[PDB]
Amino acid sequence: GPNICTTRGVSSCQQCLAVSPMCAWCSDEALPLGSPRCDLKENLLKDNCAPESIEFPVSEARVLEDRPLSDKSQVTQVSPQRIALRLRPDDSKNFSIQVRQVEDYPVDIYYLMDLSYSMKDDLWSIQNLGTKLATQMRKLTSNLRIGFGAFVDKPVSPYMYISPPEALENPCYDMKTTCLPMFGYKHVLTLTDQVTRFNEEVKKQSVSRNRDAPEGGFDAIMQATVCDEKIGWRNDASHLLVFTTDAKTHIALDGRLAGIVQPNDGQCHVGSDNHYSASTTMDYPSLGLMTEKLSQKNINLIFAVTENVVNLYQNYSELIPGTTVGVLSMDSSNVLQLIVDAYGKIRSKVELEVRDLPEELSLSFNATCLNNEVIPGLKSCMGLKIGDTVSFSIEAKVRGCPQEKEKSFTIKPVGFKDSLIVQVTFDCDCACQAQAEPNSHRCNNGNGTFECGVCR
Amino acid sequence: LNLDPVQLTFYAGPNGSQFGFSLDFHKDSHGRVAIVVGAPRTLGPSQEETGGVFLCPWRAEGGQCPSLLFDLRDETRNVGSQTLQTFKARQGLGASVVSWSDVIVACAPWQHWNVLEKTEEAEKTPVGSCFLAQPESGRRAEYSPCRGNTLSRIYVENDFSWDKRYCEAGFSSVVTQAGELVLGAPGGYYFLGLLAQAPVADIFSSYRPGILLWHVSSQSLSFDSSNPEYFDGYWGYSVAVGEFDGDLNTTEYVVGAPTWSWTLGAVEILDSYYQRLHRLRGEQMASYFGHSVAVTDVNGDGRHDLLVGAPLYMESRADRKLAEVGRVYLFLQPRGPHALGAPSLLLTGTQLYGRFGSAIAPLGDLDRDGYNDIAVAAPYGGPSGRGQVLVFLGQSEGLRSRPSQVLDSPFPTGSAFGFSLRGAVDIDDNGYPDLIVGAYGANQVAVYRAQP
Amino acid sequence: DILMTQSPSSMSVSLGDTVSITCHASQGISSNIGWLQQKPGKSFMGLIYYGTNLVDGVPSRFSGSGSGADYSLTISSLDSEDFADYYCVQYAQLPYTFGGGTKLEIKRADAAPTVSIFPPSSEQLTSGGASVVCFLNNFYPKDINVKWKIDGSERQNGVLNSWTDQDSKDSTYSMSSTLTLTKDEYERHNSYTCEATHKTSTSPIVKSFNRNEC
Amino acid sequence: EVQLQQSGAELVKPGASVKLSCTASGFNIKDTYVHWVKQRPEQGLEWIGRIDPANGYTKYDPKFQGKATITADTSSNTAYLQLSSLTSEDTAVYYCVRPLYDYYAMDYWGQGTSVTVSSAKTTAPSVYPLAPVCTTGSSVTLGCLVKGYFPEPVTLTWNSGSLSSGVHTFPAVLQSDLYTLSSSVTVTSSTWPSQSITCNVAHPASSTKVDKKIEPRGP
Ligand SMILES: *[C@@H]1O[C@H](CO)[C@@H](O[C@@H]2O[C@H](CO)[C@@H](O[C@@H]3O[C@H](CO[C@H]4O[C@H](CO[C@H]5O[C@H](CO)[C@@H](O)[C@H](O)[C@@H]5O)[C@@H](O)[C@H](O[C@H]5O[C@H](CO)[C@@H](O)[C@H](O)[C@@H]5O)[C@@H]4O)[C@@H](O)[C@H](O[C@H]4O[C@H](CO)[C@@H](O)[C@H](O)[C@@H]4O)[C@@H]3O)[C@H](O)[C@H]2NC(C)=O)[C@H](O)[C@H]1NC(C)=O
Ligand SMILES: *[C@@H]1O[C@H](CO)[C@@H](O[C@@H]2O[C@H](CO)[C@@H](O[C@@H]3O[C@H](CO[C@H]4O[C@H](CO)[C@@H](O)[C@H](O)[C@@H]4O)[C@@H](O)[C@H](O[C@H]4O[C@H](CO)[C@@H](O)[C@H](O)[C@@H]4O)[C@@H]3O)[C@H](O)[C@H]2NC(C)=O)[C@H](O)[C@H]1NC(C)=O
Ligand SMILES: *[C@@H]1O[C@H](CO)[C@@H](O)[C@H](O)[C@H]1NC(C)=O
Ligand SMILES: *[C@@H]1O[C@H](CO)[C@@H](O)[C@H](O)[C@H]1NC(C)=O
Ligand SMILES: *[C@@H]1O[C@H](CO)[C@@H](O)[C@H](O)[C@H]1NC(C)=O
Ligand SMILES: C[As](C)(=O)[O-]
Ligand SMILES: [Ca+2]
Ligand SMILES: [Ca+2]
Ligand SMILES: [Ca+2]
Ligand SMILES: [Ca+2]
Ligand SMILES: [Ca+2]
Ligand SMILES: [Ca+2]
Ligand SMILES: [Mg+2]
Repeated sequence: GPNICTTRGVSSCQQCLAVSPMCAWCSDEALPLGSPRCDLKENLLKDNCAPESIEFPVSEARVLEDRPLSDKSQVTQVSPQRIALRLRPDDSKNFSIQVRQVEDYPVDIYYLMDLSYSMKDDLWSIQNLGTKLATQMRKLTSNLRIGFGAFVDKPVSPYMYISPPEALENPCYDMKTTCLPMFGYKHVLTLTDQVTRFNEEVKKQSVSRNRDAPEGGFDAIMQATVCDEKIGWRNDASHLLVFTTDAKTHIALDGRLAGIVQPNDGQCHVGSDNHYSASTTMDYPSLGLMTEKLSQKNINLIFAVTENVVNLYQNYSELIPGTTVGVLSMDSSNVLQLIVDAYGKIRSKVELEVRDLPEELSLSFNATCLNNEVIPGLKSCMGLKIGDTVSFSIEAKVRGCPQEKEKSFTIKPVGFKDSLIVQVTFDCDCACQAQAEPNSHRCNNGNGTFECGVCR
Repeated sequence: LNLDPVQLTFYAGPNGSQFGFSLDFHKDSHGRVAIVVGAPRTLGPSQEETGGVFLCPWRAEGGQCPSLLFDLRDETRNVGSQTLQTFKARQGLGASVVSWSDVIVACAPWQHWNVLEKTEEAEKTPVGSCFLAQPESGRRAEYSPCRGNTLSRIYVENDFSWDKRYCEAGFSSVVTQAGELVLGAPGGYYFLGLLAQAPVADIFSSYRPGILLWHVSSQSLSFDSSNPEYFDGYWGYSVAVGEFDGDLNTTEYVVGAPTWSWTLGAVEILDSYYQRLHRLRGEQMASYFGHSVAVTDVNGDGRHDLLVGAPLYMESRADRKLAEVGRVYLFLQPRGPHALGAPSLLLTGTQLYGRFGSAIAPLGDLDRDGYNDIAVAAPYGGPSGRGQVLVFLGQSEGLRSRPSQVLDSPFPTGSAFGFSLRGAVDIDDNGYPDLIVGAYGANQVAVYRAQP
Repeated sequence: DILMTQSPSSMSVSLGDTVSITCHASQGISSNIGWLQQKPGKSFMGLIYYGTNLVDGVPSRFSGSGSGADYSLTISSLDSEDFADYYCVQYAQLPYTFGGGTKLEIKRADAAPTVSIFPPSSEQLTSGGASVVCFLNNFYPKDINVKWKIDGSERQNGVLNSWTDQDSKDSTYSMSSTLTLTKDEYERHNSYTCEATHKTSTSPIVKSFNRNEC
Repeated sequence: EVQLQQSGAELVKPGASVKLSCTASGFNIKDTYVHWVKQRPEQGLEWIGRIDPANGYTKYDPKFQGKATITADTSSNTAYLQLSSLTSEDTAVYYCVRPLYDYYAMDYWGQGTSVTVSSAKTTAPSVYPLAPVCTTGSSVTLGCLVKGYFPEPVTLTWNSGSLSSGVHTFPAVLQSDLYTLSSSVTVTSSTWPSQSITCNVAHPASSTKVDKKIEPRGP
């Protein structure tokens, strides 16, 4: 029979709104004293209360900043950017948010350059491949970071020429020409977004010389994988290690020909000078240990080798699962495709988080993901590509009426700079409270004030 | 079945000397068994690493050993308008040791060599060298078949044919019963690898000090090849002898080429003229198939069987995953004019990175049941990774898959326990053959005795 | 080239003696020296290599010594078969160079020659030549000088001399000397003389004939 | 048993060439360096050069550069020495040599090959008996003069070899491109002229055998 509005004290307009969202106060002084002033709006209109005199706040959402989502400086990935919520006591209101992956995915490419003498005729090819990697993948993703290192082999007899004395600083001495001193592995340029600089240093590189065809590139692969801070791989980024050579490679247990018997420890031994310091004292790594560290550091090995050894490295690739092989040549297309393809396989997620939500407010979400199905109570979508958009419906409920009256919180996707700032106002009073009329007039018993047709 | 793991004997060398890198039993004229131990990083008398060799007499309590003395002074000879030079620094004397009759042959595979002639040179390179010693007489001799006097330029003009400059002679070694020393030289012929053989008696009778380049007229070296399957194959990384062609008058050689054919690896059975009788191909690239080779008759039919080790073999596991554990392959010899076939048994290691099959030792008949037995080493095997040696007993059907006994390393991490092994010799004369295990990382050797 | 100077060029020694041959290089050859033996009318046999090492089969009584530029070969207790020529050779540098040789010779008492003079035979004189032959036989030591005189005047050109090796039996030496001149001139002179000079006498042994006289 | 078997004696003409050979017996020629050495009575031993038959590489004393060419053939296990533009100085005995153990040593020698450079034609010897001059002592010496023959050798005996003691047969000597040789025999006076002493000279090259009875000189 009776409702919660009428049967709960309700002395004032303010207390009326505090009871429930469905309550409405009648300010009409022409209403008889039998009729209740705090009731449902249907009951007041039905009981001859003047429609103009009914106080019935409606909660709302206003899009304040609504810049559109970007396509392909600013880059808008969340829309709208700012909403204004006006809530009444115990009430709620809902609003929409759209999120889109616009910004390009982060990719690290570290480039290993075989700079042994056999690569003299292939030097242009590896300089071209290096710079086309840097340049073309920069077009593909603005969050590219690229760096490089070089290797020859373990600088120890019999791999190294150790006579005459002049041959140490100039391995090409007996050919009456000049090349650089032999070395195991040199880290040269840490992963950087400075592409022009990467290309410059790559073009400065020249060859050295050693005695035996198989080289020490696997030492470089190991240190390139396990030297986290030196190489500079990022945590939430795709990791590609591109390896160049024109020859066979040394493998674990070869080192015994240089009298090296200590097995590879799989630890970083590239300190301040950027040389692999264990080169002359530690054996080449086994495939299994390479595989382990690659998997552990989440690095994808790409062998970029010349045609004469593709079959060799294709076969090693099968023993190191996940590794791929591309042909190093004067043309850079083959190898670049492997990287583009790897980038194409990247997928991301939109996972909303709320910061600075008041004690009083509570949110509920509905996620509409790529499947175009409202998964209720869900606030994250997965499997997005660049350009994909997902959508969430958020509902905010205030607990009662807080004395703060103006709070704000943020809804932000994890990993996105963009956010929705929601500004909440609490509308607990009535418009007729502004028309206070300080003097009693009607009460005249030291009560004072007369608002919305009522005494104290 | 019965090697005593409690009652061990430990022999110790100097810190950092790699005492135990190689070892063998040596028997004197009287018949007393001792243990030859190689220690390739022993400091010489001038504090520079030269390697060294120790002769240990049998004691239950073990201990230190006397140094079998060798000449560690470099030599120079100006002869025939050239300058011959030897360099014994970091040469790794005792990287291999082998005994035959009253002779010990200890090799230095990284001994370097050069020949200067005006402004030209052969190039300072590791030809390797073997030092021969006859303990009960004091006689010393050397053998260094890869030394040449050809200048650098001539090799270049002849496309590096017959280039023996990087041989590392004595990297591996074995001696036949008749007294032919056979040396593995895996750096031979620009890293193809070669074998050099010569009678021990002839090495002694043709050697004089200070000559440096001399002829051993009865010597016989293997051949160079232009076949790319052999390039960088390290043919001679391991060597061994046996009877594999029915004719008892001849001796066959088994050679390890662990990186043969683009790291597929191979072992070959050859006649003593170095003609191939059979080739055994590796199973998996980079497995180092041919790191070790062992010849012994395990199934009791009087025909030598072959065992090959691939210590970096990766086993397949759940979800397309590979796991480096090592493998040993048993090849039984059939009857008649029939070659070695597919393996009769595969023994695979269990511990990751264990390097099972790093060494394989014939033990002789360890339990005297009629069938010869073997020991296989996993130098970084066992739950802890400290190293392990596993005994497999012979039977009519070949070998057992299940080891009869497992020997855990008594030394700490990094000892390489099992990296070298030797058996088939009764050191304490109890009638049962015993096992010596090297742990070069700990600079020690452990002796296990067999019991009734 | 390295000059190998060997000493002595000859020695007169006896069975059972210990003797040394020395060899001086023109520079240091650091034991890169060989010693060689050549027996009468035979080829060479190697004795020593690299200064001191006996070639296989060589008797222990041979031994080498020395260093730098000065070397010696010592034979201890000479056997009859050791009377031969000996040479050093160096192989420190190319070209390889040899010493001049040392000849071991049997020592014995001095002996004067038996000189015999022979005029031209009748057959030769019919043919138009004329040779006067003189034999100086079984003398010791080996050094000797022959002088020809036709009618007292010394005749020099057209003389051929030949010496035998040391005799197998009496260890002496012999020499033949033939003066050949034209029959024309031969028949123009009466007196023909061969004079032997040898350490066994201060004055020479003179043998003569007067053409056509019996 | 190592043994170097050289080719036979050579009689050759000035300005021509000759090729001596040295065949390995009991070993392979490629086993070691093979050297060639010249010997002459007066000038001594001279090293000519060497070959490494394994690869053909050679070394020569500048004195013989252009005259001497050393070669080898591992199929026939033989080393060779060829001398062009033969002169009288090339008349010598030639040896091939190899080491025992020491790469650089000179230990095993061939038997020697004799080379004679000459323009002379084959000429038979004149043989002249040498009887003594006109009193008698206790011993008598007789003689035989062999003149103007080419080439060497001749064999000379007395009484067909019966008289061997007391004989001195001197080495041949060259004069004007032909050789001359002499021989003396001494006996007791009672032996001669009472018993017949005859000189026997043979020259295989000219197929000549001459006997000369030593007769006492007349009035
Ligand atoms: C996330 O998405 C979900 C899904 O859209 C959405 O959920 C809605 O939430 C609102 C409130 O926020 C609900 O509104 C309430 O509805 C109550 C009665 O609903 C009944 O009738 C619905 C209509 O029925 C007809 O049509 C449907 C579809 O065409 C048909 O199936 C029927 O047969 C019939 O013809 C019906 O959809 C609804 O069914 C849902 O609920 C039942 C019961 O739990 C469930 O079993 C069903 O499976 C289904 O989920 C139900 O049968 C109504 O009484 C209520 O009013 C009272 O409360 C409000 C205040 O809360 C007062 O104003 C009022 O005075 C009453 O006291 C209110 O109107 C709406 O029904 C939900 N819809 C669904 C489908 O669940 C969320 O809003 C989304 N969240 C965000 C953050 O965006
Ligand atoms: C990378 O890895 C590949 C694949 O393992 C290697 O290529 C194989 O090489 C093996 C040798 O190890 C080859 O083996 C030979 O196979 C022949 C039959 O193969 C037929 O089928 C393939 C397709 O699968 C055809 O392409 C091919 O043309 C053939 O028609 C046999 O006839 C051979 O037998 C002979 O040799 C063996 C010893 O090897 C003897 O036992 C036999 O008696 C006989 O003499 C042989 O078995 C094989 O053909 C190759 N496979 C493929 C698919 O190409 C690469 O070599 C390796 N590359 C590097 C650089 O490591
Ligand atoms: C919010 O909920 C209301 C219920 O009044 C519904 O009609 C409307 O479609 C929803 N709007 C959004 C933006 O979620
Ligand atoms: C080896 O070195 C260790 C310290 O690293 C030391 O304790 C020990 O004494 C050394 N061993 C010997 C035998 O000196
Ligand atoms: C082995 O064979 C060789 C030649 O074929 C022969 O000389 C030798 O005597 C043989 N040995 C035996 C024991 O029959
Ligand atoms: C072995 As190289 C010619 O690449 O230095
Ligand atoms: Ca190249
Ligand atoms: Ca190399
Ligand atoms: Ca046989
Ligand atoms: Ca068997
Ligand atoms: Ca047994
Ligand atoms: Ca025992
Ligand atoms: Mg290279």
